[PDB]
Amino acid sequence: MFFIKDLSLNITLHPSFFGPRMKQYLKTKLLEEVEGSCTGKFGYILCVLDYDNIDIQRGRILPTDGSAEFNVKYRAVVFKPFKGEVVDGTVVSCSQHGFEVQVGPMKVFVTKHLMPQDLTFNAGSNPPSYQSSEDVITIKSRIRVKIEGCISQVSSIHAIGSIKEDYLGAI
Amino acid sequence: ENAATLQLGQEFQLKQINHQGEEEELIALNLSEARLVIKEALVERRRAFKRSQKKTREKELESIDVLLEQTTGGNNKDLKNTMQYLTNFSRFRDQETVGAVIQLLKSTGLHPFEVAQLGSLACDTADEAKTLIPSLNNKISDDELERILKELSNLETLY
Amino acid sequence: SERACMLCGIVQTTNEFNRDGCPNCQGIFEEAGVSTMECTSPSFEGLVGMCKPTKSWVAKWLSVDHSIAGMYAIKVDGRLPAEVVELLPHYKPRDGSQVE
Amino acid sequence: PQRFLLPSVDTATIWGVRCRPGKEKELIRKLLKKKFNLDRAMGKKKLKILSIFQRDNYTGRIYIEAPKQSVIEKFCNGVPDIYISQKLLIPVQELPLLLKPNKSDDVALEEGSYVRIKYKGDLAMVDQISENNLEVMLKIVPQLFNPTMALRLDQANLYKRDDRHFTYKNDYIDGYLYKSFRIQHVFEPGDHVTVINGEHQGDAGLVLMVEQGQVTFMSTQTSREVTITANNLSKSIDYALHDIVELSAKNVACIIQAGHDIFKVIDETGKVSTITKGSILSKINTARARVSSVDANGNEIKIGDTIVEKVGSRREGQVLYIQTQQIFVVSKKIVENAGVFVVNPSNVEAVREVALGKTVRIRSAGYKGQLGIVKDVNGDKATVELHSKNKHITIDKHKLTYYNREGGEGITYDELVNRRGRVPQA
DNA sequence: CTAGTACCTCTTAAGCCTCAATAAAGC
DNA sequence: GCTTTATTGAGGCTTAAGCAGTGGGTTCCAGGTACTAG
Repeated sequence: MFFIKDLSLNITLHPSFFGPRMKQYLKTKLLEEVEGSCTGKFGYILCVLDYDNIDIQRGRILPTDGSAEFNVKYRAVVFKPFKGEVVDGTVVSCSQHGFEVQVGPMKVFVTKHLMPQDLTFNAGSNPPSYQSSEDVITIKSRIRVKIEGCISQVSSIHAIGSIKEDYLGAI
Repeated sequence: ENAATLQLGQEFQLKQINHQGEEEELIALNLSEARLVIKEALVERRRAFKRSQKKTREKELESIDVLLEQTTGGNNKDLKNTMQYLTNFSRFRDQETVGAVIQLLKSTGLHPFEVAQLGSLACDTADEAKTLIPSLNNKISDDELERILKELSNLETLY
Repeated sequence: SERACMLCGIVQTTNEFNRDGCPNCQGIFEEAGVSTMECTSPSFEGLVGMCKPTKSWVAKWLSVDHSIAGMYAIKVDGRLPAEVVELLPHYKPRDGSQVE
Repeated sequence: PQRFLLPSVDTATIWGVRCRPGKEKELIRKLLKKKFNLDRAMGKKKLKILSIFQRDNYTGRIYIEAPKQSVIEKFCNGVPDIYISQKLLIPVQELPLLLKPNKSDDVALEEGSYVRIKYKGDLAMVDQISENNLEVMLKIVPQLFNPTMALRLDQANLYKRDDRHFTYKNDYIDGYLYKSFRIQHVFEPGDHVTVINGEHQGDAGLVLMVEQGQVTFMSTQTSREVTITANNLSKSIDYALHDIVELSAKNVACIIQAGHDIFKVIDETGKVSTITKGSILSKINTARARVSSVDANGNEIKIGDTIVEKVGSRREGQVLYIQTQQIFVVSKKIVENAGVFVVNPSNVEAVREVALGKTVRIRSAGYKGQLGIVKDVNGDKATVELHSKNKHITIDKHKLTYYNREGGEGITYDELVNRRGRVPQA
């Protein structure tokens, strides 16, 4: 959850790409991997900082192959949700089972059984929405919900949350 | 199992390793500091690309979007969504405010995650803060918690 | 081919059954009005050479204590004719059905 | 009655003796014959052997009921294939189960049940069971019997007993053969779950609702809710791919997600649709498919060649199959649609020997006039093995004269190419 | 009747247990 | 003073080891016996 840490990445380069610009090319391949990466082990990688200060270790030459393996260590900021935390997001879609909330690079789902009794789904408005005795929820709304479970995908992270404690919901 | 009771995983230890092997204390950041570091990284990337090639909620969003498109644009569509999420409901817009906030949070000396949550999440009552983080119950005095909460509320930018 | 009687379990060649029949159950078969072949089956498991049926506990277990010494089958598949069963109120099939 | 047959130490005493396996029946018969002979000969003095038996499931051992071990040792002395030394006493409590008949593995036969004949390996249906429980009637597939073919071929041995009853070679009903065979010869919402059994076996999804033992889960593969019995789901801790399918006589598609009975396929027009296994007429063999196209630059492109689009995203990938007006290309750098996309050929750029088997004579070389047998041609040169030399030499075919299988006249490389390939006349 | 089908059949190096003596502790 | 101890060692039996490479010519589809399908 917004943590800065050092990550080591091993990059293989063909010996043909050995000119002075190779560094830049290598950096490009770094920009095509860290961005959009989502691994359960390290969570979701948010950004990489200090591009000009990136230090690359001496490349490793395979015993027989001509490829060069460079181990680059870089400081990067990553995001990873944890159970019991509360985060705010925006409703992206509505469904009978509930409404999905986009928060950061991730999605959150709220179980119907864990919803306020007053809150009730209604299809009389286009698009369908939810009506509460003291709150209003629509597609364009900032909703703060507590995350109770996390699911890790190959390249995605899903959260399961609920709104039962006070001060939750629309704000 | 990971939860809010400080039972971090095998890798989220209180201490972190450095490139030189030195051991340091884990450091966290808030939304404003995250945006600041992201902007600095984008500026550095833009400068690197330029040198290599050489030889109010309405205008800032457009500038950020065009900057993202110019560098590291098109590789993934999730970056734009994350940037919009961070920018739409941010709290601090000035570097001085976030600097003061982090300096004040440093004096507390609490866990980085707890201070990050306090600086990011908004609270108004002691009971609400305690129930929000039951683990951090017998760690911060009520008077200190109230003082830091009111200081954070006052430091909030008026957009 | 060797067949084992479904009543007493005695195992003998088909020729012996055709010629002399079962030495221990010929009278019962004649009374029931059925042939020896219908009261014998070719499928059997295990062989028992009984020497002293009167003094052998195995014979009592197999209900062949009153039978003569010879070859008998522990388990015999098939069912006797209904006439034979009616004449034997306490008959127990040797196929393992009543060994629960 | 059986309650009074419980064995006791003073009444039952059976010793087990090791023997060569499989010889249980023969050994028992031999021992019984020896006992009878001893009883007939010795007379009053008879060895105290009450019974000798064996169990089929327990090979390599026999059981003898005698009051003393010495009697058994004396009786079995000198009998081959019996190890008298390797013997053990059977405890009384173990005696009953030893003589207890083994539970036959054959399930109780019932009318309409399906069994396998030990027509070996052919499924059969139990129609009727004899009152003696010795023979059972089995209905089997003979391909179904065809009365027309039987009448055409072997009408002599074919008889008709009813509108649907035919007898052939001594009984066929409804195209099936009835024959007699011996019995001995015959969860919480949000939990990750996976289907282990049922029609949707192998499907994985996230549970949403549970009620009355039925669990409903949203499946990622189908993106729809499926309700299955709880016992058929397991909680998991959190045609093949790229094959070419001929949907119709003019429709060819490439699979992007190969399932059990559901296949997602992209057609030549680029539309991706989900179909069933039956919608696929047959699988097109890419290796055996001799289909080629022309790119924008005019260079011939075949299956497997790497091509890059000239316009668009310049996607680079290997061609899997070539359509009349489209080409399917799989790229390892694209995850969308399993990396398979359909592109027009014009929008991409690439990154019969008569001499063989006939005797010949060389004309202009160091081996001119020497008989040779043509093995293979690599193009503009023919490899020939010399009859008198154990070596193969490559020489231009145009300077070689061909002869008939048996003698004949010599012809240069100007008649076979022009005239139909035929050996001369001897 | 006749023929498938299966089922039975020379020179050393270490470990360990087993032998014959020997000085001390119990009593 | 006598009896019973832990220890010392010494061989029988046992289980292991047993140059490198390569060319060739022969033989196995195993024997009998019982049970069962055409």
